[PDB]
Amino acid sequence: EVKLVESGGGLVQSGGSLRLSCATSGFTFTDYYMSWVRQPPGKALEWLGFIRNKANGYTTEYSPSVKGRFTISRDNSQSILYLQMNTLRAEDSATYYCARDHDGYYERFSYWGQGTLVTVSAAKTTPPSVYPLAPGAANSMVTLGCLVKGYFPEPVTVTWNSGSLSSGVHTFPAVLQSDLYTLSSSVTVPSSTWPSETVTCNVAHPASSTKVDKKIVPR
Amino acid sequence: DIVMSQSPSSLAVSAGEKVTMSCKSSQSLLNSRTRKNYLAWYQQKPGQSPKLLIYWASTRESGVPDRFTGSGSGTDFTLTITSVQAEDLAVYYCKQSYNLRTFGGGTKLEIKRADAAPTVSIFPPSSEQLTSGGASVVCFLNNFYPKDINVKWKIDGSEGVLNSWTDQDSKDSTYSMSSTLTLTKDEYERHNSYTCEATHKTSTSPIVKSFNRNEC
Ligand SMILES: C=CCO[C@]1(C(=O)O)C[C@@H](O)[C@@H](O)[C@@H]([C@H](O)CO[C@]2(C(=O)O)C=CC[C@@H]([C@H](O)CO)O2)O1
Ligand SMILES: [Mg+2]
Ligand SMILES: [Mg+2]
Ligand SMILES: [Mg+2]
Ligand SMILES: [Zn+2]
Ligand SMILES: [Zn+2]
Repeated sequence: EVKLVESGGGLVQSGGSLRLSCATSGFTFTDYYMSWVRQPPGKALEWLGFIRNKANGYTTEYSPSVKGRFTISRDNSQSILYLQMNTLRAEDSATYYCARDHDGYYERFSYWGQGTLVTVSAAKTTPPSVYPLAPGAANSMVTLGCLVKGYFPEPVTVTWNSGSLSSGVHTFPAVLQSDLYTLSSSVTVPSSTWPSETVTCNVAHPASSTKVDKKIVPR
Repeated sequence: DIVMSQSPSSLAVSAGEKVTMSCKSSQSLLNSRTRKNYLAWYQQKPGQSPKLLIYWASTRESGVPDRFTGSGSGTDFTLTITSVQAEDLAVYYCKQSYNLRTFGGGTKLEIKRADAAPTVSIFPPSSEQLTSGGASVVCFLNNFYPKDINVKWKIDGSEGVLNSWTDQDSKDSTYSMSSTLTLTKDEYERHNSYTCEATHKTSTSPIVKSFNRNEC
């Protein structure tokens, strides 16, 4: 199984630097070129650069958008890809993906990581408040939720019953309002199952290392 | 430089119908050494990473459904999806690798389906928020189509709001929306009736969900 996993994303100030990593397994790393690609929220993919394979001397190339400011390197002992980013600006705010690239034979990016989110801002890290959404006084089905309010930067992750409830879940994209994000998540279950069984939302905000379980208790 | 351009920006197709989308390059991508076009298509579903579908213009990657076909040559390329499925909702990108690499701007494919009314739920502020001095009231409008919907908040009968829509659902092709009204505790405690009213083209009657503070 091929695995690519980016790490190192988070909040940084304008003018600052950041280094991202991309750990790989499940293929002969040195055989492959590796690329970095970014995507600002709601916008198109942008190719940033690659580093070539052993056959081509591990040389690098960059889009003119980032040449001179970003550097790509690789650890061939450990199968890890790196992106050094300097003089960061608002426009660098994006999800960064590593992608397995050329092997000398195929023209394709066969595999991509899950991506790591970089936020370039002067704003402070603020952990979320997490509030249960339980029905008032108010059926075959019941809808519950969690409100994840007033955090910065993105992202947060929300699961229900540690991921065992996945069907009938909707997580509403975060909205920024006076410098903080708020998001919500709904889960719908048969009413014969709640509150008789426990329903809990699990919320993580990596920038503040926040981990929350909030059980949804009937009022 | 090599400029990649895609068309349309977006479109919506009903399940079972054919989808056609285009990708143009400013220079021919036909490599003279191998006589292949260095043009690949990627599918990016909502909240997921891009996934390889097609490369060398027409080679379908293993594990990719038969319904996806890449075609074209030189400067102009096409991705065709036959018998489109609900799960095909995604942004589709083309990418040249003739000279370094460059992605097109993408085409957003949405799924058209029958009109569906929302299921509306209202939630009072939690005690753990009220203790803090704030009061957020939340309304979920779930599983509706089409996307356009109106939400009005009424407090003691008369009309600080965050609205958010989900991406389209990959299984049933509906949208959902959350509307959050935030007040101070001092203001919340002045009034009794809290109401969110959803108006959608599926009914001339708004769907009204309400609670009263005295009944909490
Ligand atoms: C291994 C050499 C080149 O491959 C790349 C590169 O710049 O590293 C990456 C490939 O994905 C592709 O863009 C090729 C490009 O097609 C040039 O490759 C050829 C060619 O197709 O004509 C292939 C072999 C030799 C090479 C140069 O003549 C000498 O390296 O050209 O570039
Ligand atoms: Mg140089
Ligand atoms: Mg739904
Ligand atoms: Mg008033
Ligand atoms: Zn070079
Ligand atoms: Zn009043």
